[PDB]
Amino acid sequence: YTRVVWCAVGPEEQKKCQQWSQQSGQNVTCATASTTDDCIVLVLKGEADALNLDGGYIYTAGKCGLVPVLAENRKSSKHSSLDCVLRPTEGYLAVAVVKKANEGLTWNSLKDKKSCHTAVDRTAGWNIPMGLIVNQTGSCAFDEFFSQSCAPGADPKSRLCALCAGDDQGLDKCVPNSKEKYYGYTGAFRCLAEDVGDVAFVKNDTVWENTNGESTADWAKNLNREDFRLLCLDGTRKPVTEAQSCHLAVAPNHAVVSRSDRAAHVKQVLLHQQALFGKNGKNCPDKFCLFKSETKNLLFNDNTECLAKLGGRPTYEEYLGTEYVTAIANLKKCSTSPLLEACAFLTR
Amino acid sequence: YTRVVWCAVGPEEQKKCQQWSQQSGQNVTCATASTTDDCIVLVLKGEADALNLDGGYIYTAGKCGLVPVLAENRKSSKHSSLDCVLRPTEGYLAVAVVKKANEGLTWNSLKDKKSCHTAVDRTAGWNIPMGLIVNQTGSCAFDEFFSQSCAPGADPKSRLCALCAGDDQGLDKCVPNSKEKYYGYTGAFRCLAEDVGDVAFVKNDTVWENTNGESTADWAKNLNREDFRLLCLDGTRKPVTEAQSCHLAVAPNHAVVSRSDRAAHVKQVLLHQQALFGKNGKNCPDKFCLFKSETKNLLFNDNTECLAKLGGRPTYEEYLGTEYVTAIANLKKCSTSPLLEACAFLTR
Ligand SMILES: *[C@@H]1O[C@H](CO)[C@@H](O[C@@H]2O[C@H](CO)[C@@H](O[C@@H]3O[C@H](CO)[C@@H](O[C@H]4O[C@H](CO)[C@@H](O)[C@H](O)[C@@H]4O)[C@H](O)[C@@H]3O)[C@H](O)[C@H]2NC(C)=O)[C@H](O)[C@H]1NC(C)=O
Ligand SMILES: *[C@@H]1O[C@H](CO)[C@@H](O[C@@H]2O[C@H](CO)[C@@H](O[C@@H]3O[C@H](CO)[C@@H](O[C@H]4O[C@H](CO)[C@@H](O)[C@H](O)[C@@H]4O)[C@H](O)[C@@H]3O)[C@H](O)[C@H]2NC(C)=O)[C@H](O)[C@H]1NC(C)=O
Ligand SMILES: *[C@@H]1O[C@H](CO)[C@@H](O[C@@H]2O[C@H](CO)[C@@H](O[C@@H]3O[C@H](CO)[C@@H](O)[C@H](O)[C@@H]3O)[C@H](O)[C@H]2NC(C)=O)[C@H](O)[C@H]1NC(C)=O
Ligand SMILES: *[C@@H]1O[C@H](CO)[C@@H](O[C@@H]2O[C@H](CO)[C@@H](O)[C@H](O)[C@H]2NC(C)=O)[C@H](O)[C@H]1NC(C)=O
Ligand SMILES: *[C@@H]1O[C@H](CO)[C@@H](O[C@@H]2O[C@H](CO)[C@@H](O)[C@H](O)[C@H]2NC(C)=O)[C@H](O)[C@H]1NC(C)=O
Ligand SMILES: *[C@@H]1O[C@H](CO)[C@@H](O)[C@H](O)[C@H]1NC(C)=O
Ligand SMILES: [Fe+3]
Ligand SMILES: [Fe+3]
Repeated sequence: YTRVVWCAVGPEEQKKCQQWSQQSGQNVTCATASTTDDCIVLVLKGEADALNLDGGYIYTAGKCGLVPVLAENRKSSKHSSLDCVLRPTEGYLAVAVVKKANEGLTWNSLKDKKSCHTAVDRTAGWNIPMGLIVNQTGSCAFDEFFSQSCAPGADPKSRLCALCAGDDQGLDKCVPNSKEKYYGYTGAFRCLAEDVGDVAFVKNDTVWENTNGESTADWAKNLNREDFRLLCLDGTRKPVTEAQSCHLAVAPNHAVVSRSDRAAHVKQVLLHQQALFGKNGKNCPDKFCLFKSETKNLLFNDNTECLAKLGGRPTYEEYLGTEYVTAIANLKKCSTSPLLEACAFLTR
Repeated sequence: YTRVVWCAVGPEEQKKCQQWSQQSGQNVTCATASTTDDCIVLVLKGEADALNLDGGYIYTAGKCGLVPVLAENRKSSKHSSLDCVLRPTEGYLAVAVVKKANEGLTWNSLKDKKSCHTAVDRTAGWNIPMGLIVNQTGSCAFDEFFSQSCAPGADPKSRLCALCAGDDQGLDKCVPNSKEKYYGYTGAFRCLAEDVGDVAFVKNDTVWENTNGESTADWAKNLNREDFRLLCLDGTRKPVTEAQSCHLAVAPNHAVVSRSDRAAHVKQVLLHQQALFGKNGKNCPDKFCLFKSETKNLLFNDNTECLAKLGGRPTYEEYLGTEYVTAIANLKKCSTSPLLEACAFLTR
């Protein structure tokens, strides 16, 4: 057991995994399934060793006995002195992004509006918002709070899989991988911009990245900041600029996970794989780059500087937080999750 | 589905039930209907899980398959050597309460007088008084025996909904919930106290708690118990102290009801929810008090110390008792209820 078996979600992520694998020298190899939940099943079964996961999926991974290995990190505003791999992890800002166009659409007016979702179970997309809606209404009927929505991974027939478009042909509509046109940070934000939904549930960084021609993608070229406002909890409406005083909650950074045994191994292999193929990687852009996927945030986020280390070797709880673990657990009192049911039965 | 969905009757029972979610972390959640019957419907459909019911509605919900789960229990009139939750439930005193000023008024002369009732189909407001009024005049014209009434739950465009005042702008008159000024125990007394009625059919407890400024409520502040008399079945009057000797019947205490498939889950969550927020609450009144209402008697009665366990999985017949059931049966021979007909076949 020297090779590291990486699970890729969907085919777009599989192509990038191939390259990584060829170029690594079989040092890192590929497994693939259609969803993140599926891939977390591969790691359990041991048809794979590791993948990078949104907090959301980490809770799940975490309940199923998997542990975090490295956390993504990105451009800070402090000590350039400290090495990226030792630079402390910041944690991203989950926001509800609307258009200034949409008059009188505050947080409290979201009732029966249209919504764009990264995916079900994800932090910014789903846990932070649906957490705060579900609690406030003291109702588990989140499935009925928005008139219509795009949350891939939700029931394809249901009204959360209304606005979801699919791929090139409109096949495999509302599947939680990149094949879905409105999937992920980017796909949800395209959704708000193309005016399919009144609000998007993505992160601060997503907005900037896809506004003011900071994006080669056709749909994001023209877009400008002032045509997008942030809903604050208290009820106010503020510009994307003021995300510090107008954000729903603080997200823990997309970590990598594995089984316990394979953690230390996976740690070493990755620290070396990123030294080779990272942003400041000898063989980047010489042969292949791991943190570049064509604004498709494949395997890792594109805004990822490196993968920093985890102080005190922490539990899924310790990493995510006691606050956000409480939030998820409550929201999850409202749903049945087969994966999370099975793991409970077979990690008692 | 860990969450327990409380069914809350009307928008004052909603505000308290909503909070209960927030301080229980969605361990408990809200559904709402206008009326108690509509709520019994939501528990049937499974759109909610449970609510607390006067024995009256427990007959209704029973006929429709719901089972009882936990009785209400108040401060004992014996030695509380046992824990409240194990202390036997004592019953409560259903009584005719007249003003003293109105001499010449007795039980024997109630005919053609105005009447106030908790609500239609309840135990103190209806099932005992009207069940006896029909008992003695050998006539099923309870719709006629009083000149007018307030009896929220009756036909809005009838005489039993004549005296009912509704809310603030007096809308939704006679709607059987706390938004109707003379709804329930409280309202039946406030009815008799604002002399819109010659009699009010409430329970012994109701008088002491609203007389001699044992209530901060403006109408109940300057009310004195010596301006009130209890009609017995001999034909005599008597003062609020002779209740044990001058009462119509002994009502079985308010219980929680749910589907048979959710009972043990509902109970577990409650027993512990009452431990956190009950009378001896870890968080009562730190965070939220389950047996204390901003208005009055919301979700539960405020005289509730704890919710007691029952005997061995009792049916609606067992918990109400073969007596109070045959008396209800005989009063319902004279008038049909939609929810009782629609369910008639489940018991037959
Ligand atoms: C919302 O998301 C955005 C990210 O997607 C955030 O905007 C970015 O802010 C970062 C802050 O780190 C910007 O990084 C810049 O990159 C330079 C690297 O060369 C930095 O260093 C320079 O400045 C000083 C010199 O004065 C020295 O440190 C050094 O010598 C160097 O020259 C810059 O200082 C700067 O940080 C990044 O460009 C921004 N991205 C975009 C697209 O504008 C934004 O903060 C997020 N908002 C919140 C509230 O979190
Ligand atoms: C009719 O209506 C009234 C309800 O509104 C009833 O009046 C209440 O009755 C009780 C007494 O039966 C009153 O409280 C009592 O106060 C005692 C101390 O002052 C309590 O403590 C004692 O009991 C136990 C003993 O084991 C211990 O806890 C303790 O050591 C102590 O000895 C009593 O337990 C008891 O609560 C109550 O204040 C009255 N309420 C009001 C608002 O006045 C009345 O009984 C009803 N009558 C009938 C027949 O139904
Ligand atoms: C909401 O409901 C849950 C019950 O579903 C409550 O917390 C859970 O229940 C008990 C507390 O009564 C906890 O168990 C206790 O912890 C120790 C240590 O493991 C255990 O050995 C004992 O059996 C003990 O009873 C349990 O840990 C806890 N479960 C989880 C997953 O946290 C909770 O109190 C309720 N919250 C509210 C706000 O009502
Ligand atoms: C990972 O792949 C690399 C080659 O791509 C291997 O790295 C070499 O390891 C040896 C001995 O362990 C070192 O002395 C060399 O410095 C490395 N070679 C180069 C060119 O850097 C490594 O063996 C592989 N590891 C695993 C676990 O598969
Ligand atoms: C569920 O939401 C409610 C508010 O809708 C949260 O409770 C409020 O938080 C404030 C903050 O100090 C507290 O003072 C009050 O208890 C609540 N507000 C009001 C108006 O009562 C509650 O904390 C939320 N639950 C979680 C897990 O965050
Ligand atoms: C009414 O009287 C009949 C007997 O004539 C009896 O079966 C029933 O229990 C009585 N109901 C009440 C409320 O007294
Ligand atoms: Fe995320
Ligand atoms: Fe009652």
